[PDB]
Amino acid sequence: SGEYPTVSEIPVGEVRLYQIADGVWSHIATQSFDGAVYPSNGLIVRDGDELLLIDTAWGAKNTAALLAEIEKQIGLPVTRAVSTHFHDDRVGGVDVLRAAGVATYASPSTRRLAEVEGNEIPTHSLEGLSSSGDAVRFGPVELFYPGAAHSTDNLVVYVPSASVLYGGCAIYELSRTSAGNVADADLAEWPTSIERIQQHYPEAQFVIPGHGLPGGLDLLKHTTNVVKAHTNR
Ligand SMILES: [Zn+2]
Ligand SMILES: [Zn+2]
Ligand SMILES: [Zn+2]
Repeated sequence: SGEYPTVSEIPVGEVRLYQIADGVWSHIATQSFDGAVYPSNGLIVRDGDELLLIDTAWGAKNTAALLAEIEKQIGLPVTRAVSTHFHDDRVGGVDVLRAAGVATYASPSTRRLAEVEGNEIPTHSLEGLSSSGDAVRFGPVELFYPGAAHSTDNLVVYVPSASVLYGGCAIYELSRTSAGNVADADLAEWPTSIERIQQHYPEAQFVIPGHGLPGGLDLLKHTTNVVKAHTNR
């Protein structure tokens, strides 16, 4: 609760946690590219007496700090992590997680793409997500493959107990009014994929983008608007 952490509050290589609801936090880290600093969010979901992590904190150093920060602020073991797509902001740091005894998971689609890209590859495979609209339970969350959007493999994560939808990088914060990196995106399918998310999680109360400030379900329509504008450039 209180003010959501921004790059302001986060020195290079450090991580802040933010409690969204009982037993649900986001993690916020920063990375430089092209002379600008960007924030990046992931999720932490309490799983009985242990923790499920969604996404790395974008690199080995940040990910080591994330674990130290969890160890300091929450004090429960991270037993499993899921990466929501193959790019380095989601899997960069997987080796760090693995060395700390976290079981790292991604879909076969993400694992294959990470391999092709020369990125870190989560060890464990998540079955049953290969077709658009597929959902699978994973402890205290549901994993959902809405179809291609920011990437062909992107997953979204819902915490049914707290009504928290984590859209990852397929969903943009309201402040982002122009598309980010779309090299790997399927612009043609992105709005349909968003429509699947909307139809599957109409009860979501909190929506967390890959980057920047949380909001509500309006972030889905906002993303659609931004992607369509880019499509029509
Ligand atoms: Zn990406
Ligand atoms: Zn294992
Ligand atoms: Zn991202």
